[PDB]
Amino acid sequence: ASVYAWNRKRISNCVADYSVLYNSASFSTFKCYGVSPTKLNDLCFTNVYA
Amino acid sequence: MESEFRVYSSANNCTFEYVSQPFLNFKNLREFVFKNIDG
Ligand SMILES: *[C@@H]1O[C@H](CO)[C@@H](O)[C@H](O)[C@H]1NC(C)=O
Repeated sequence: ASVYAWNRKRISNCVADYSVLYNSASFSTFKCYGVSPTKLNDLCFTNVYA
Repeated sequence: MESEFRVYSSANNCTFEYVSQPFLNFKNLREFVFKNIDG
């Protein structure tokens, strides 16, 4: 989508494997604010907004 | 044939959706308990 009409996908009731994203070489920016990538694979969240 | 659904008019902000396997002279007795404890 365009930045004025950015797509929002609500992600709920599933298992989120963040190590697949972090260990990919295809991403140029993976800047996390408020949390570190190492403990993402441990912590649990109510909802994910993409 | 089931061809009439009139239970709602709108659905705006969804937080949770869950699709599951079907639970189901009078021949069947169905007991259910619904509880709301700590969310
Ligand atoms: C709930 O829906 C209304 C209109 O459908 C919207 O204005 C509001 O921002 C929504 N709130 C949340 C938390 O999604």
